[PDB]
Amino acid sequence: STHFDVIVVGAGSMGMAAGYQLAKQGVKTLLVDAFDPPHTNGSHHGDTRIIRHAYGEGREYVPLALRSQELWYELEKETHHKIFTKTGVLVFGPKGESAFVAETMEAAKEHSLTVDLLEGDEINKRWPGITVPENYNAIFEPNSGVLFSENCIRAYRELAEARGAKVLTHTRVEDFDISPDSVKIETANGSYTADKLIVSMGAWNSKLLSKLNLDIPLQPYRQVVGFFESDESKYSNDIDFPGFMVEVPNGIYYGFPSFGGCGLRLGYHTFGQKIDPDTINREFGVYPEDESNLRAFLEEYMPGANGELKRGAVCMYTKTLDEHFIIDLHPEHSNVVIAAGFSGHGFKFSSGVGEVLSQLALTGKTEHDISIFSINRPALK
Ligand SMILES: Cc1cc2nc3c(=O)[nH]c(=O)nc-3n(C[C@H](O)[C@H](O)[C@H](O)COP(=O)(O)OP(=O)(O)OC[C@H]3O[C@@H](n4cnc5c(N)ncnc54)[C@H](O)[C@@H]3O)c2cc1C
Ligand SMILES: [Cl-]
Repeated sequence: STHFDVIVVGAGSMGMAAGYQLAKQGVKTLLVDAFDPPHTNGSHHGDTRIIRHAYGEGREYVPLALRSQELWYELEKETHHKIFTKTGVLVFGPKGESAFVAETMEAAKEHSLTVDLLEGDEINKRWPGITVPENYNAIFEPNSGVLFSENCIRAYRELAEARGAKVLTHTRVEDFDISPDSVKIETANGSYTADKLIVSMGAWNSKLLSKLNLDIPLQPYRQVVGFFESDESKYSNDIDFPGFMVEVPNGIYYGFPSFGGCGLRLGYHTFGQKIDPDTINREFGVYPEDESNLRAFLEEYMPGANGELKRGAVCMYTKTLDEHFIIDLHPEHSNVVIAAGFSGHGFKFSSGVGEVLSQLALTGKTEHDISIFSINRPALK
């Protein structure tokens, strides 16, 4: 007997922001999740996420990051959970040998972002704790920083519920029935209908979009993150150790200063195990790689951070072939909105994406172009 204006399937990073957008406008909204978000089975746990603005992956990302950033400052104001801490973000790599660093430096120049440029010994003088060869260069964004992604979800959820959004937890959606006039979901806990549907199931999008007759290659990856006891006089946020995303010989790594004395957190970005989200092994340390790829970085470039392993999390990316997101209406149903394929770099945009989703759902359009996220683009395959 339960008919909603909008149903959101998957109330994680994207879905919970979308639900908050909709509920804020008095849209009667049901959010359905396989768990009880924020949880540790998806792509949003491990405590912290980088947001940075000098986004070389495409010009369209730059305004989405800056809008997202403003929206995270707004969410900070609205809630008692902590959202954002402005640690700055350091990008470094070997000079002339890093398309990532080069593209980062261009987007900054091209969008007039405020940034510092440094190189070689300057990097280690500015942040003791960093040890790079004298041939490395860097670009520091002083105004970006670190999101607390689980708090962001919890905040969006509390605020959506306050305005009347319903969240059906521990309920896996199993199928979809889409008419021109409604949408329907089927679950072990019952069926629900609405005018509009947003689909944002994170890694499970790779198995479940076929239920909507779509065939999009989406590869989920096993991505671990470890938290290490650290020299606080070098890696503490309080001494301006930055968040970072850097390129070295064996690939790209990301990480976070120590907050509250808890330990530097680090992740290896360019490698992960190909997995299925239902059979992923979420134990940190089951492959020797989990800890060794991270120590290999630490001992070379951040040796005072290479302490006892305090904790590891196992999390998931869901890549498209072009590593761009998919944000678009279903091509055969204008009442179904798809958010998928965030490719290991979506969380920072999740506030802005929630806004864009809520617009697609309510109007079939959004205020700025979004064509690089087209579900009909050919490089998706
Ligand atoms: C280790 C790691 C570090 C990262 N670091 C960064 C970073 O520093 N900066 C950054 O921008 N991004 C980062 N990312 C990526 C970012 O976290 C993801 O791109 C983003 O969270 C994707 O959000 P989502 O809503 O698609 O998925 P999720 O937040 O996982 O949400 C999808 C939801 O769908 C639910 N669901 C699944 N199946 C069903 C079903 N059948 N029925 C109902 N519900 C279902 C799941 O329970 C889940 O809650 C990182 C990711 C990882 C794994
Ligand atoms: Cl992802």
